[PDB]
Amino acid sequence: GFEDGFYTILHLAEGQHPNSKIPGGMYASSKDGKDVPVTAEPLGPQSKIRWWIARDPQAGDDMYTITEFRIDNSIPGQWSRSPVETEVPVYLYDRIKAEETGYTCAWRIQPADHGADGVYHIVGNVRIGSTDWADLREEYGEPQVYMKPVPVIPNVYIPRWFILGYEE
Repeated sequence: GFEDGFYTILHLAEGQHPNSKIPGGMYASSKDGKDVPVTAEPLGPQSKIRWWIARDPQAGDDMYTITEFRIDNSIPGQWSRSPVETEVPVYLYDRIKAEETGYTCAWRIQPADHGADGVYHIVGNVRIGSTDWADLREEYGEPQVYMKPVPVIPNVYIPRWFILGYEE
């Protein structure tokens, strides 16, 4: 499946062209740091929008971790969420914080029912009749990655992202 690597993760609104030229694309970002929700920002010389995504075999089949890039000597945080609640933020937690809170850091990264290459859903909790999908909302005047519950029925737009690796 999905290859381990160093990626950018671009939020895609319905109808948005992944390769679009109009500015404004918002990428998931670690700029707010550990212990708070993951936010988003556009391209810039001081952006923090690269993530190391790797398979985590111990978490199960097809599961991955999504870990921030750092240049210091601290343990990097990872996308983390409640394994029971929906409509909650995705937090950037290191493993000791994730263990303390009981949060899960395991994600599925599944290609959209035929959408373009690079277009994926980032899947959280799956329940009968409703699955949580990572998406972007505005909270307190700022972008925030969070878990949106959406039933998998015809015509509804399931949240997705354009995930591009380091090399073309």
